[PDB]
Amino acid sequence: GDVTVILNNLLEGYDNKLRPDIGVKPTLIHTDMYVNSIGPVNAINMEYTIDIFFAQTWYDRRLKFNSTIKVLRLNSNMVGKIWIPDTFFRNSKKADAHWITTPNRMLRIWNDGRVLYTLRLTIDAECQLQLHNFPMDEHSCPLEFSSYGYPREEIVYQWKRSSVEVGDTRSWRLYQFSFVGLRNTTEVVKTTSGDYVVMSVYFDLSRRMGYFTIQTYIPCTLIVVLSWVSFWINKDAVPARTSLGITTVLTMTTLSTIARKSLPKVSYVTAMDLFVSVCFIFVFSALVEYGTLHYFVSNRKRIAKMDSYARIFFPTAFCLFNLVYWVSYLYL
Amino acid sequence: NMSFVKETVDKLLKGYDIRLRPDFGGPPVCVGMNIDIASIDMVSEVNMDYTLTMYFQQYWRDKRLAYSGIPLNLTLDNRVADQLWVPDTYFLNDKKSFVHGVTVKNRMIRLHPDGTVLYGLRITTTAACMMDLRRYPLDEQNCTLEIESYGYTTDDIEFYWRGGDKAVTGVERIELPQFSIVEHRLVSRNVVFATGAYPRLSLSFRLKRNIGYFILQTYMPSILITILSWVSFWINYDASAARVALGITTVLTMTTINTHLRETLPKIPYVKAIDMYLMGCFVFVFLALLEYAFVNYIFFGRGPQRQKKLIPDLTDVNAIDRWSRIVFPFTFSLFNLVYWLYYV
Amino acid sequence: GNMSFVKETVDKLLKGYDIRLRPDFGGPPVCVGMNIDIASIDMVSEVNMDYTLTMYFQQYWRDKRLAYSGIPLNLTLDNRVADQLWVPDTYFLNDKKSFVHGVTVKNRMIRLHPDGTVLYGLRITTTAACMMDLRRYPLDEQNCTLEIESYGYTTDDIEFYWRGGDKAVTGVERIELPQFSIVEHRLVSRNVVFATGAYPRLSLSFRLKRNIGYFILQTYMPSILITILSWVSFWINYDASAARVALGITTVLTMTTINTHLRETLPKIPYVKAIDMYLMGCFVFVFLALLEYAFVNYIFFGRGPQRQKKLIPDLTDVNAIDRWSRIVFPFTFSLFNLVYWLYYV
Amino acid sequence: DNTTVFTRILDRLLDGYDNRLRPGLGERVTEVKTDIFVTSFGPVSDHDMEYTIDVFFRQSWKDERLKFKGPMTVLRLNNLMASKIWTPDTFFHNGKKSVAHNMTMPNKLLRITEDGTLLYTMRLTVRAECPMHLEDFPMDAHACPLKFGSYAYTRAEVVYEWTREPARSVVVAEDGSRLNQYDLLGQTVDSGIVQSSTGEYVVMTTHFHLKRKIGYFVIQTYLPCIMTVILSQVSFWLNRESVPARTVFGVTTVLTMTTLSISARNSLPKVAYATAMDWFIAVCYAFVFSALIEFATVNYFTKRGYAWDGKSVVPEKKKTFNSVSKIDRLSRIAFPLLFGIFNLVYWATYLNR
Amino acid sequence: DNTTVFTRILDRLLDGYDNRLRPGLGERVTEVKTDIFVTSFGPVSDHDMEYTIDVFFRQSWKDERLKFKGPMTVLRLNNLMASKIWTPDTFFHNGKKSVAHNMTMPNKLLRITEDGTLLYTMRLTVRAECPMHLEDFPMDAHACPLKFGSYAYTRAEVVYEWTREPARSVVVAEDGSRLNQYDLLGQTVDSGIVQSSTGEYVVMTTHFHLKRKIGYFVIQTYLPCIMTVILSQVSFWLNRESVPARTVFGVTTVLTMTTLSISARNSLPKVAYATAMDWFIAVCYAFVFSALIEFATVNYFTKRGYAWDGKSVVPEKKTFNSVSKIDRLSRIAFPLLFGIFNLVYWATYLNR
Ligand SMILES: *[C@@H]1O[C@H](CO)[C@@H](O[C@@H]2O[C@H](CO)[C@@H](O[C@@H]3O[C@H](CO[C@H]4O[C@H](CO[C@H]5O[C@H](CO)[C@@H](O)[C@H](O)[C@@H]5O[C@H]5O[C@H](CO)[C@@H](O)[C@H](O)[C@@H]5O)[C@@H](O)[C@H](O[C@H]5O[C@H](CO)[C@@H](O)[C@H](O)[C@@H]5O)[C@@H]4O)[C@@H](O)[C@H](O[C@H]4O[C@H](CO)[C@@H](O)[C@H](O)[C@@H]4O[C@H]4O[C@H](CO)[C@@H](O)[C@H](O)[C@@H]4O[C@H]4O[C@H](CO)[C@@H](O)[C@H](O)[C@@H]4O)[C@@H]3O)[C@H](O)[C@H]2NC(C)=O)[C@H](O)[C@H]1NC(C)=O
Ligand SMILES: CCCCC/C=C/C/C=C/C/C=C/C/C=C/CCCC(=O)O[C@H](COC(=O)CCCCCCCCCCCCCCCCC)COP(=O)(O)O[C@@H]1[C@H](O)[C@H](O)[C@@H](OP(=O)(O)O)[C@H](OP(=O)(O)O)[C@H]1O
Ligand SMILES: CCCCC/C=C/C/C=C/C/C=C\C/C=C/CCCC(=O)O[C@H](COC(=O)CCCCCCCCCCCCCCCCC)COP(=O)(O)O[C@@H]1[C@H](O)[C@H](O)[C@@H](OP(=O)(O)O)[C@H](OP(=O)(O)O)[C@H]1O
Ligand SMILES: CCCCCCCC/C=C/CCCCCCCC(=O)O[C@H](COC(=O)CCCCCCCCCCCCCCC)COP(=O)(O)OC[C@@H](O)CO
Ligand SMILES: CCCCCCCCCC
Ligand SMILES: [Cl-]
Ligand SMILES: [Cl-]
Ligand SMILES: [Cl-]
Repeated sequence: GDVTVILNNLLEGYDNKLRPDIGVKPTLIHTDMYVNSIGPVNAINMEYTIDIFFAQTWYDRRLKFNSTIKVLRLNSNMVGKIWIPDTFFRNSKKADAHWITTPNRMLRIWNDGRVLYTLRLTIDAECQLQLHNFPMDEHSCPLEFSSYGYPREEIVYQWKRSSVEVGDTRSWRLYQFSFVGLRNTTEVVKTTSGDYVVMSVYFDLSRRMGYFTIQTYIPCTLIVVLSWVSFWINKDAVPARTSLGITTVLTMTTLSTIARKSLPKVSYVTAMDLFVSVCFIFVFSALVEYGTLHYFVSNRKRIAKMDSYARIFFPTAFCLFNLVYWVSYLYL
Repeated sequence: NMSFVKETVDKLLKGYDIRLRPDFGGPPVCVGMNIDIASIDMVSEVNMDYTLTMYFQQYWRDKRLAYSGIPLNLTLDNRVADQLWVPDTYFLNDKKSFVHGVTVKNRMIRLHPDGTVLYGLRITTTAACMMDLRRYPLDEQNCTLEIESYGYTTDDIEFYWRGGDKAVTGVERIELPQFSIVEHRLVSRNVVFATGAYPRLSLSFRLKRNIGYFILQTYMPSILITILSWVSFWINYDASAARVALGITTVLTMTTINTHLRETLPKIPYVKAIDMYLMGCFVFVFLALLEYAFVNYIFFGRGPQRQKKLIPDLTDVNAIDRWSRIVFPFTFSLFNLVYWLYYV
Repeated sequence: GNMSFVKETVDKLLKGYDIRLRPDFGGPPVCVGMNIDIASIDMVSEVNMDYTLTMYFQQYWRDKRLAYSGIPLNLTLDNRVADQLWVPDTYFLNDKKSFVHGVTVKNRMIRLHPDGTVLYGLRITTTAACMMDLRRYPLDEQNCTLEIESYGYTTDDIEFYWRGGDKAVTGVERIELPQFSIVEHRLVSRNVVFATGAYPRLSLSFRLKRNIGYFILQTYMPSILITILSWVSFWINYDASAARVALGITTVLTMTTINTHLRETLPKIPYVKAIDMYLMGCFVFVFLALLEYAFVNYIFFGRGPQRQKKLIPDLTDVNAIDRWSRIVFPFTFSLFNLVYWLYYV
Repeated sequence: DNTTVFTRILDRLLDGYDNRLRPGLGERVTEVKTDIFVTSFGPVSDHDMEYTIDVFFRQSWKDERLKFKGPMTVLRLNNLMASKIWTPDTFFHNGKKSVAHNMTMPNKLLRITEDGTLLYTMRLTVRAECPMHLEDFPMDAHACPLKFGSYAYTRAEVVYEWTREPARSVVVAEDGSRLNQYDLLGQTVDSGIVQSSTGEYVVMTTHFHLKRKIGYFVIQTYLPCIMTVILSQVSFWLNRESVPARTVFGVTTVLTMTTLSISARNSLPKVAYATAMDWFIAVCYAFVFSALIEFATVNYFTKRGYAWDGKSVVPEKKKTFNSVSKIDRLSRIAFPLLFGIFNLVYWATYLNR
Repeated sequence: DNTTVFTRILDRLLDGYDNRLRPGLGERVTEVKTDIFVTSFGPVSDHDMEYTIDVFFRQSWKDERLKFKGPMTVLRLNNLMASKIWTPDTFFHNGKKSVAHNMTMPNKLLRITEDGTLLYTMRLTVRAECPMHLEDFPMDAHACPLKFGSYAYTRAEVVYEWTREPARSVVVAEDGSRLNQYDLLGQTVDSGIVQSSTGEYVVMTTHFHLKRKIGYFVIQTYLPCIMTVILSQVSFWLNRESVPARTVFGVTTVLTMTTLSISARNSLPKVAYATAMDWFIAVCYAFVFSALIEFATVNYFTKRGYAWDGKSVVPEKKTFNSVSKIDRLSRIAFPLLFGIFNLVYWATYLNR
């Protein structure tokens, strides 16, 4: 066949160990990316999964051919025969290509020696998360790549127009986050080997607060109201009010322990920790209030009217704290 | 001219015996090493190991790979590394490791005119690190990576840190959630096995644990229940149900906190600092409950006897309650002072 | 037995050998005998519905191309020669994850005989699916099978048989599991049609009976003890309301917590298990005890002034109700236990 | 030997064969006829929103380069022959991490007919995405997709088709079900075209319809909540002077409801919206809390700290006694009635659909 | 160059070599001398009943086909040469999923002496089954085995031996200990013959003796149970008219013991027999239950529903209840019996 002899002529005397234009000029690679989905964001390990179709285009004079055929469209078989860029992802903890039913690779060669090489990838990429404003936090997770062995004098990357494409985000696996947008950048990084062109894509994510509202805030508020209920019980019923106070304190301790299970073991205070601590302070103050009331009314012998003052003071103070907290965090 | 480079490389690879090291019968080959640390993750006390990602680079000289006429450092496709001799370096304390392989094998081979070879790999390795948790969570750990030649003795190969103390970089940029890297060290020595002496390099880090997480999680709740246990001293002596319920709840909460805290660690046989603190808090709350029990006994089981017959005095419940009010906070504060002075 | 002669014989055997063709390509089917040595059964998992099995799997077949005269001994060859000979494409249908052990080398064995017979051995660890019916759990019996089949060769090409008959599978009696006891094992040979043809099938099935001691220690005894604890309320005066209410509430919450904790360590099956029925019965008993206290408290306080103004056990005196409960509750619980244990054993 | 003729035929077929080129290149479009036999429908993972499936995936096409004449009409060859010839590069569009089984040998078969027809089958374990909308959880249904097609070849080069009628081209084994908390109602089969920046491609799609089984959640979540509500309502029948007992009732029921609510949201992923079970738990919590507030209001109006002595007769309206609260007597009727009405409305709404 | 001589020697050695045939095939029995250097004894998994071990495993034999004469007495070659020659097919009989490390290169070495003696060493991580009997848990000791031998070659073809005296042929590194809740007391070494369907095979066996450490379970299980028993017995010193308080004591202690009993078995596999800790927990549960029944019996005989007031006087035999004789006897009986039980238990199990 004509195509068979064309391929045999192209591969005759071809050295895949040498990049095109070696010793002449840098090889310019044009990069393109289609994001199938952004997997879950694992805050404990500070990483996220992403599935992409990654495409690279470059010119190779050794692969020029003359015929009526304009394009040779080839499967994964010939990928190992020609020179391929050694692109790798800088911030990748774990990555893998897809191999079922066959290697998910595509090659296309033009008359003028232009080569397009595409493959499907699944990448776990580290994303350092600053959880100070958790669960009202927003993040900008990167994905960086470059050539492993060729410095900028040998390989240069370029993005093309409208480089990064995304499908329908409704089918993505982002439960706790909503995809805001993305941006692309290119820079140069210096290492002991030399200077390398690094190409980065930043994805902006904003956390969704519904799950933590269901899980943490509402139970804490309800337990605080349960502690408030003690003020209307008669002061003579010592076991009942003592039981209310101790049960509220223990439940708040348990909720505080449970709330931080989702986070990593960071050594700073988050917004959730502040809210839970303030709820703990409120219930502890209610129990101490009853303790001093009982001590003054009976054990020793305005003070007797402490319950009436508490009924007004505690709910108003809690409402003021909630207003200040939410206004400070959500808006400012 | 690509043809000249192709002929030069083909000449270099022709007649090359990969089975023999450089200077097979001659003096040992010197191999310089350097590392660029990318990240340290998952410092696990349960598994007693840590994960480490790095760019590991080796430098040596091979006379057989010397060329001339090309004033360039030829960077070649990494597959040619399969056709050249490379050192048989390995890590002794490694448990699981791999070379990253997307889009291709993250491997670099670079030649120079004088036969010098630079060989770089991108490696993620889970290295073992046995930890002494006696002072946990106020403990400092030392975690090391050993680098050694497997088959070649000191007569055949020599290792050195390329660049002296600057051979390892990127340590200052590392950020761990629970630790801070206070120091790192580089050591070069020899180790003797039954098969002979081999060269060894060692890269050690010292990690100091952050205390804020445990203050938020463990110490402050324990102090809070311990303070709550003292409320019983202000309750009337005849309100037995309230005081007993308070004491029992405090004791059970302390026990549950201790158990659920210890359940998230390896089954070590010795006691930790936090275990000592929790045991002290348990003793305090238990003594408060026993104090109420003593007050109730001294009142009810001894009032009739005193009536028939006829530190503070051991016959007045109010005196005992006042003494407990004075003494329990003071003793707890003294215990905290001693504990925090000893461990810090 | 000069090694040069053996090398010449092996080279002659492997010269012109077409690995792509079976021993009797275009001819009658090739008969493949099989036998197994079970080394261990490791992890019978209810959550994942599978079990792990380590075995030595050996296959026997005649290939006339490999017949050799001269050397009067069986040639045990290096395992890599298996890459140069034809072997059956045997596979396990109900397998989820498998591997051949590969330390220090690939644990594989090739033995040739003068008449062209070939013995091919592997050491395989395989995880195999086993769907378990947990309706009678933990008093249940399970049947777990391994299904051996030929992938590409129909009954016109390959035939399977158990070599040695019932003695084909060995080492089952030496297996020891912590939760299960192996009661019986069976071997079956069959044909299966798949719309690409009819293929031979072998099946090795085991019957496992669960051990009850762990669940007696862990689940049944705490529930029985809590139920007995709930009966202490009947011996306390009706006026001591706080004590009786605390006792009943504590027992009810403990029973509910035990049930939830037990059910959180098993697959989310929709049907009801035996242990679930037992715990539900215990929950009903403790709930009825608490309701009994509520009933006597109501009968005294709410309906005492009315009778004072006006002026099975008698439902007017609380003491009579308590005395009746003190007898009836243990008797009913014992009857329920008798019925349950007779039905499920 | 008798087998030498087949060796010669096989060598002749592969002499000059180029597996880099599809059959009919530059002459026509390569048509691939596909079908699937599901040996077992694996478990569904709600946390990952994925599902597993074990399949015999088989494809068929024509290659005139492999025509032959001989004593046999069909050559049933080893799986290693498949690597020497062209085969389609089919991949699953929504697959996550699949496995091609190798024990004991690669589980593939190739069959060549004398006219040049190729049949190529393999055994696969496919893990595929099934996005779920959990608004109606645990009374929800899903349509999990399975989409596949060529990676490198556009519709102008390779086109896929179903071997039989599309309904009968995906066959599920009768005994092959590994679903614990789902029922496979049926499957729908379709084909279509997808567009990308590289060209147009043919996509073959299947949709498996699954319905969740509610028994586990009924035993695990709904019944404990209902019993907790009933336990809270039991407190209305005690005398108003038993303050510690009724306080214990209220506190324990509230804490039990809190624990149940916390533990309910553990099977699902951390979705940002509320499910049906969340609404049920919220309403039950509201009932329990209202019972506690009822007790507090009743205690607010209690005058005497002692209960009825048991012997003295109260006046019809010396030592006086508290009367039975009207709030308790009306709550005894009100609370169970409204709870039953809510249960009727909830279950009718969420089961009628 | 000077290296062309060694290339010619290596080419001559492999010319006509057949790695499919063992040395002395059809003439004599191939003899392999083996020994092990344990670089680290890995952790023991009670749940899986297995253990991990990291070893330099080294074997040595004779191959007359590989003798040479040259300027060097011994050739220390690249490990890929090991794939070009025959080597034993050693495998671990009780081995689970194991790893042969190949980072950066294959962690192997091959050395050839001029007389044809081959030394072959390789670094391994072996997971091996250690069947355990847990009757004396957590005061139990085990002898975990490690067996290896040839997979394909019967005793008539390959036989294994220890390089030096068998005790000294398994050497454990001084710092090589990754055990958390065990002590490695020592090891014993042996060899034997095993029959099978294929034939008779030589097996080389080691047994590592391990002793469990008790501190973790003392802190985790025994101390909470003892404290719960003491807490239950504290209730005997309260006045009999404090019914809610003593009821709270009883129910809380019973629940604590139930929770401890349920949580004590999490670590172990689901064995069908009772361990020592099970007996201890059962006895403690019996003690707290007995305390609650004692309170119930005391309450049954209480007549007056009011406690003693601080002003009046109680005549000896407005009247008042007397202190229960059951409580006064229980205060002595319960602690004494618990102490006797503790003495008997810790005497019989620690000195077992
Ligand atoms: C430590 O030790 C480790 C093990 O001891 C070692 O790991 C092994 O290293 C080797 C070498 O580095 C790896 O081999 C590469 O694997 C590539 C495929 O990789 C992935 O797939 C494998 C499984 O591959 C099989 O299955 C796929 C499909 O699933 C097939 O496509 C493959 O062909 C292959 O075939 C069989 O198995 C199937 C099912 O398993 C069967 O159904 C089928 O019938 C076959 O029997 C996985 O194991 C991999 O998992 C791992 O690795 C990644 C990192 O990469 C990890 O992230 C991950 O976690 C796993 O650990 C992975 O998923 C091969 O493509 C590759 O071979 C090509 O290139 C080399 C040159 O480099 C050629 O010599 C070779 O011939 C291959 O080339 C041809 O084919 C390609 C693709 O079609 C063409 O592009 C190319 O041009 C060339 O075409 C020519 O030849 C053809 C010959 O037939 C011809 O037909 C063509 O027409 C054309 O002319 C190479 O083998 C191996 O995967 C590692 N793992 C294991 C378990 O062995 C590790 O490296 C060591 N570490 C160190 C530091 O030393
Ligand atoms: C492995 C654990 C082992 C733990 C260690 C064991 C430890 C075992 C040992 C512990 C100490 C045992 C002491 C029991 C001995 C009793 C003799 C002394 C008291 C005695 O005689 O008992 C009687 C009743 O008899 C019983 O039913 C009492 C007899 C039944 C006792 C049952 C105890 C229940 C717990 C036993 C153990 C558990 C039992 C349950 C088993 C199942 C669970 C395992 C009650 O004596 P009392 O002192 O309570 O009451 C007096 C008495 O009734 C006077 O007669 C009465 O005056 P009068 O009416 O004028 O005559 C007083 O009234 P006033 O207040 O008006 O003055 C009363 O106050
Ligand atoms: C999610 C859906 C949940 C649905 C829940 C169920 C929803 C459906 C449930 C419905 C609730 C059931 C029944 C409604 C109650 C009926 C009102 C009857 C009012 C009534 O008559 O009660 C009064 C006053 O009470 C109030 O002013 C205050 C009365 C407040 C109204 C009752 C509040 C009940 C609790 C509501 C908690 C609601 C909480 C809501 C929270 C938000 C949830 C979203 C107290 O009645 P009393 O019988 O307690 O007290 C009498 C009364 O004070 C006499 O005047 C007094 O005699 P004198 O002083 O001589 O005149 C007696 O003294 P003696 O003991 O010496 O004989 C007292 O014993
Ligand atoms: C730890 C707690 C212990 C408490 C125990 C107390 C003992 C008394 C209870 C015994 C329950 C017996 C087991 C219950 C049955 C087991 C659960 C069950 O399988 O029922 C399914 C239907 O349920 C359904 O429609 C769900 C709807 C029914 C909901 C049942 C609760 C009724 C609540 C009414 C409000 C009353 C308010 C009164 C207040 C005064 C059967 O469907 P089907 O086979 O077709 O499979 C189709 C697919 O959906 C899987 O089932
Ligand atoms: C960076 C370390 C911050 C530690 C915060 C500790 C807060 C304790 C609040 C009681
Ligand atoms: Cl997410
Ligand atoms: Cl399922
Ligand atoms: Cl251990």
